[PDB]
Amino acid sequence: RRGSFVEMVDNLRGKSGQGYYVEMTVGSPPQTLNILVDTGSSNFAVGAAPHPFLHRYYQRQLSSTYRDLRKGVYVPYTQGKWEGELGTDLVSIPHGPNVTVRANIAAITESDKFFINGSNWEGILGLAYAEIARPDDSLEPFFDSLVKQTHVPNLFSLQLCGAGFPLNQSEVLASVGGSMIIGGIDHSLYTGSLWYTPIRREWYYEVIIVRVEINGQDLKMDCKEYNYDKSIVDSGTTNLRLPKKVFEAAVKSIKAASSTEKFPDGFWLGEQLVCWQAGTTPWNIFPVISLYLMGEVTNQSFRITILPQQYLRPVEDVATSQDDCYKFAISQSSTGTVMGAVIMEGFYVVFDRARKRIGFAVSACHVHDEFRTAAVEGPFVTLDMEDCGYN
Amino acid sequence: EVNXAEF
Repeated sequence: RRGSFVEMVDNLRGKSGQGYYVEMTVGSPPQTLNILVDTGSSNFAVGAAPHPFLHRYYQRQLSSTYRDLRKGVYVPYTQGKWEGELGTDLVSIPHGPNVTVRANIAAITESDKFFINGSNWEGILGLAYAEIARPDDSLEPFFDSLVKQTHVPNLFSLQLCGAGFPLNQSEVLASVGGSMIIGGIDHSLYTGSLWYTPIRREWYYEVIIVRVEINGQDLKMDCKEYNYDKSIVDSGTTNLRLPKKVFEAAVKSIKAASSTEKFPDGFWLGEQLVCWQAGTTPWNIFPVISLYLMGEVTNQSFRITILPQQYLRPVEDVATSQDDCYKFAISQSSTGTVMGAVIMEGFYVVFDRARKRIGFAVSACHVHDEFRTAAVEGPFVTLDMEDCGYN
Repeated sequence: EVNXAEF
């Protein structure tokens, strides 16, 4: 029932479309920067030179504790990329554990489609493993340094909180967007039980999906297709991204379930918004979506179920009218499944690195209505789940 | 939209 990490509760701001960020300080004296929380990468980097979208940036010449690694680094993401210079410096998380650590920092000097206008963040915190760090795995990720240099338990958990309606930059600034609990699990952030799935391999936070349902109906594909090439949990990706074949089958089924209303192809491709008169969004015509994940017990699985309140992303109207509008936050992928922010907004997610597993529980801040709620349920007797993993 | 390390 009780929440025991109050200092870190509500330490995030942001929204699915622009990322969730936590305040951090780098250097001596401390330079404050807003840093996006990215479980899909492993490099800690911060803008280190002016940019149209940055209000502030890291000034190495003003930090007495700055150490130059004299080495360049380049990091490309599914969308966006940056070029930077490596070094180390002291880092702290004001609303985080009360420790300061020396960590690797890539000072971003050039970038393309990386920073977002009005996002309010100026850096990125890649929380995944060394295996995918650039230039290579010799560059210790921030979380690893943190755990090696302190007594912080080797675990962190994320409660990303979507508002369910749009927020402009000033509202994002003044609102709580969630929590990143470093070193533990805060029980006030979820309801029900935590169910855990194994981390298949420590590079991205990779998991195995063994079954997919749309309003209880089995998509009925070879489960290998669901993880075709990999399935990862990524706080830095807006959408639920699915391998091309799974995306097409899912969209067909979601269109069939919501067919009482018809939407332009642009809507299903994630490109155009759809609007309804204030308060009339027809939540009940859209289906719930269930992802079944391999359990920790042999032949056991559990499922996490989200609502259209999670996969329909609120966006501001073209004329900022009083209509309630959204974009379809499910899109195709050529690099496997990505359980992005719209999935994470339904749940409290525990990245239990020490025990190589990821925990899911219904979030205390997930958006829902009076008829349905997100769910995490189990167990289900499931067979040959490792066959679902792609090699 | 954000789509954060390559592929």
